[PDB]
Amino acid sequence: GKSHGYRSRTRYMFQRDFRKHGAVHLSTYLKVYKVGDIVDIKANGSIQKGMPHKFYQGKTGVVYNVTKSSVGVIINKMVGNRYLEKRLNLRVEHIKHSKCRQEFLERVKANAAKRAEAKAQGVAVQLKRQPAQPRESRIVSTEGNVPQTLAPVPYETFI
Amino acid sequence: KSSAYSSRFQTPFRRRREGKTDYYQRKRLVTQHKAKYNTPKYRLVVRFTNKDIICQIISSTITGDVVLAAAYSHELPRYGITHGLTNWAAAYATGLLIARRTLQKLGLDETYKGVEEVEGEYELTEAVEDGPRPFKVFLDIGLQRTTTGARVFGALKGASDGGLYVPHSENRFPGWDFETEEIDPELLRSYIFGGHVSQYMEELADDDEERFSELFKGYLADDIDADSLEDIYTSAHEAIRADPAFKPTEKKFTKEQYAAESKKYRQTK
Amino acid sequence: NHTAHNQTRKAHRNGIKKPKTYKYPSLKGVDPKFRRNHKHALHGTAKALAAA
Amino acid sequence: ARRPARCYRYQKNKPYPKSRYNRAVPDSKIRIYDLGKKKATVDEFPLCVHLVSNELEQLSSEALEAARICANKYMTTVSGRDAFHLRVRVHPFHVLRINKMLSCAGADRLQQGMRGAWGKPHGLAARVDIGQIIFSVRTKDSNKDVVVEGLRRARYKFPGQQKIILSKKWGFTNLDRPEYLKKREAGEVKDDGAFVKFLSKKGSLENNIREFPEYF
Amino acid sequence: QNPMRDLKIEKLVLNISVGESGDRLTRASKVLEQLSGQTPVQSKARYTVRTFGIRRNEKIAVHVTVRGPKAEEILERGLKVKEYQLRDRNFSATGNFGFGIDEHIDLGIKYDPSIGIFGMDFYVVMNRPGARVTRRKRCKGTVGNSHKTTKEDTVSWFKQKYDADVLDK
RNA sequence: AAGCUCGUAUCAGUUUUAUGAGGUAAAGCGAAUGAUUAGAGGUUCCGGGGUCGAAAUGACCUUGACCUAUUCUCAAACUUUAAAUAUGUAAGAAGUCCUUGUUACUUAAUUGAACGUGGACAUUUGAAUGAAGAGCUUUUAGUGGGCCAUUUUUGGUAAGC
RNA sequence: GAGAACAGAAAUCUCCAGUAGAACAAAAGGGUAAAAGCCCCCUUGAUUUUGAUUUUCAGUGUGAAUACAAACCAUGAAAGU
RNA sequence: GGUUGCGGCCAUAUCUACCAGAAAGCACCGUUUCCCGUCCGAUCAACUGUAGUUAAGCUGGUAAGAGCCUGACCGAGUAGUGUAGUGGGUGACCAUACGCGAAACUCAGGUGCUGCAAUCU
Repeated sequence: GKSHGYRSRTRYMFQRDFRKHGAVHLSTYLKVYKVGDIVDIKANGSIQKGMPHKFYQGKTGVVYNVTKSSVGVIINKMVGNRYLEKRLNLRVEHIKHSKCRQEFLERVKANAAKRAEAKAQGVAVQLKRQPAQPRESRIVSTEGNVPQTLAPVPYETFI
Repeated sequence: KSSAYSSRFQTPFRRRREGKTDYYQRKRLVTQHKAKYNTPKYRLVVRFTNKDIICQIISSTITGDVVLAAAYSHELPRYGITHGLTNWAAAYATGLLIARRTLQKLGLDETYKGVEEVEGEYELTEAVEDGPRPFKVFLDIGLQRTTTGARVFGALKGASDGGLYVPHSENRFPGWDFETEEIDPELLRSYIFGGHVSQYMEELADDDEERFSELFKGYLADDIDADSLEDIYTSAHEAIRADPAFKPTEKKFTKEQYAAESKKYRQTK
Repeated sequence: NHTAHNQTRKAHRNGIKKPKTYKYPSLKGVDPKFRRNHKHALHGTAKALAAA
Repeated sequence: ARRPARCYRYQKNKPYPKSRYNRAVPDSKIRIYDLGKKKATVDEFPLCVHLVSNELEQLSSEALEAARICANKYMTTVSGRDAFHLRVRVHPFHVLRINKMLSCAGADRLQQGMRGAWGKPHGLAARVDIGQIIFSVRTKDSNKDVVVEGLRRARYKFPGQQKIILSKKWGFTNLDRPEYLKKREAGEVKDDGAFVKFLSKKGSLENNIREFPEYF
Repeated sequence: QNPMRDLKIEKLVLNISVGESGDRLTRASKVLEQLSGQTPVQSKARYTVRTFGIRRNEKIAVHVTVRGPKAEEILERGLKVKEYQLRDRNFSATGNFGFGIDEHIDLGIKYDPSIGIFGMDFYVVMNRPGARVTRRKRCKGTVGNSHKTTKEDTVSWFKQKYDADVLDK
């Protein structure tokens, strides 16, 4: 008989990191959570009260409700030919803020600054990113790094 | 030990190795209802060394706890007490001191006055009417075993009586009868003062007079007899109501001559 | 007996549609203790703007 | 009721060793993996010959035995028992299964078709790779002529292309001959009954000086 | 030398292992109520057997721990029963020892006529001042090898105190 | 199929930058659990034997055990470690910052939460490429026996199974 | 592992090591050490009202669970649960 | 800098063996009248800080130490792997092309960092 449980296929998913068993450090219980915050999901088996389903392990959602010991996140789930809003309730132990946004916000802070700086400076500025452009010309000095001839090695003396 | 033991050993946290904190307790004292987002949660740390008392008011950050106010028993001599610094009465006094200190640090010394006349009664701080609420702290007794009649619920009482809303019940005060499940305010008023020690003193003073000296050698300094204690500790109380502020010591050295000596004992690599 | 061959194609023909978020979403699952106070707050703001 | 070996040659089904899930399994026909002068020092037999595979297949417990004996009777009978040390390097841990279309056992004509065609175990195999030792022989430099032919007589008793290598290494060490002498004239070597114990330059100096006192 | 390093005795245990409950054990308990002043505690059993006939949660043995100078007194009046003589096997590696006895009136007790005869084990442990740090709740800490009791410390203390005769056989 | 509201939105079977999750391939077992070949060094008052023996908490052979330091080989239902491929999210106007309004929730509090007013930034409005328009609704058909190929893969000796 | 009369490989008693190799009703996997385990104290949140949500899923049921609200209770010094 | 209370990151902090530690501090220590808990004031409670010490604990040093951490012209661009071919081969398997890219080994170096309050020659 086939089993389809709330925790099937979780031998290795919810078991703690090596040598990180035990209580949870308090810096999970002090990170404050507001709505709109973008949080990544990662369960620990030590806290069974508030757990997510194995689907939402790995995912990333946006908070919409904040209660005692717990929060609520909206995750969009592909099923069939569309996505569905899933309003699930978790405890704060199965959660961490996403650093993607903490890296985007500082960039906003920075480009706003140099935008307001260029208005004082009397210059125009680029603040769109651009990808890894090709490499430009150069001149390679040959003074100490004079080329060492190479050649393929054989199989004999190697085996 | 073998190698595969110490390769796999999970070290507990540092303060659990040191035996100095219970994180099971710390979790439940520190956490707040997340809907109270960044409001802190103030603790009344109270600790009992061998010949000193610490009382501290502690909020919590991610980069370690923060002290709002602090009160050690080694500053009661400023208010008149010179002996028995690890005493139920001293604990009451110290709790009262930290209470009154904080309550004026904030601007609530006048509004919540506590109980300026003690009787040993179970009286929790009430809220003022159409006005600011009382300061709500909690209590962590470290690792101490809660037992009725301990020094630490003395400081619980002292803070409760100074004003800053420490919620508690009576059945770990002294004088509380396990049988009828009620309290004996007279005995508690005694214990607030030297009620459990003055009796021993004035008992030995006509039972065994030399051992009285062996112990209370310092009470024979200024000729402190076993009826002076009400008027000692109550003057201490009034003094603490009066000027609870923390006036620190004078530093004989500016913290660099202090390091200059110990650096030539520290035994570097 | 459960071939999944040709389901992704059928999905992607009429497409996989994102849910089309809105502004001012629903408040059916939030703390009612916050819901009530919000309801009382917004009327007050309405009134305060009714004059100014 | 032995199936041939050409049915169980290729590494097709992922391994099914003896365990609590597969308790009832026959023992192998190879038990002795060490032959010759076992208790002989690494100094006596410097020369090491190997037998390598060049394909990826499965070796039977009985073939390993039959090649073992075919290499033993030759060397023992031309050179002697205390001339060589042979190590069968591979162990058969994979288990071979067999349907055994049993026509009976419980009632009238029963157990037909392949309803529930899982296998009853009937053999053990050794999974082998592209470049992997099987026979590792250790002798002097005066007996390679025998060792080669002993291995060449064995490669007939199991399938595939199995090529013979004359190792640069001393004995069953990982070190080459002259490096071993650099260590032996130095005090970097200590003897065990069947092997060696090298010296380190990390560790407790007292425990490292008690041993290798010829060093320092 | 130093104070707070001499092997001050800490306790002594008086075990009696009957094997079966009844009035036998109450007579085994009325023997210590006067030799100690401390009401003993009856040891429940732990496992089962057919030979002794024991089962779990049966009180088949008693013991009591005594400290202070009363332990010294008992041991003083219990070693003169052994003619002050003890052997080397009796001393453990951990620095504490023990020995058994049969005639519980050798100590010199008022023999109540109904208790009869039955033996008794003594085990005596001693340590240096400062082994609280294994017991206290806050800031436990093992003790160090420069302060730790040993068999050789024990026999030396036992040659000095109790005046001589450890049969170091 | 009928269309409806709009007109290049903010969408995409795609890449990049940033940030997360995984426990497969490989690898390892002188690292855990299990499996396994070998000898060597020890230990016993203590598993068996043998000589010396009145005996031994006696001695020596010896094989078993365990203990130590190595050594050979393995794991779909073992693992410290840990890829490739595939995968979640973000890349702004529904934004950022300033100011200060409401509330019966919250705070020790004139604290915080949530939603706001009024301001400034509106040009490269904050990566690449593309866009044959984007979004939305009603209704109904036929189908609901599937087969083949590369690669991964389970049974089976194997099969055009 | 070291030790204590009868007492022995094993009753009881004492110390040291001991990251879990124990236990947690029951399969297997996970999880757990001032505990989630062992002992004790008080107890009935195994309660009332009806809703939102997750899993299986048509995003119907049923079953089981998660997080809040309003009332009443227990426990505890208290947080808290 | 030393120490204490509360702590954050939880082994660079652990483990083992030895040595040292002025100051205060911490501690060990001293007594059971009382609340209190024990068979045992050992634990726990309360009392004096008064009697006595640095032996312990604690902190710091040491070690071609175990362990852990970090990083590499170590291994290895190896193993594995995505895509491709009317490529090789009886086949198993393999090579090549465009790309991603490990682990174990080996070597070197490292051995707690720090926040609030108080306090000490």
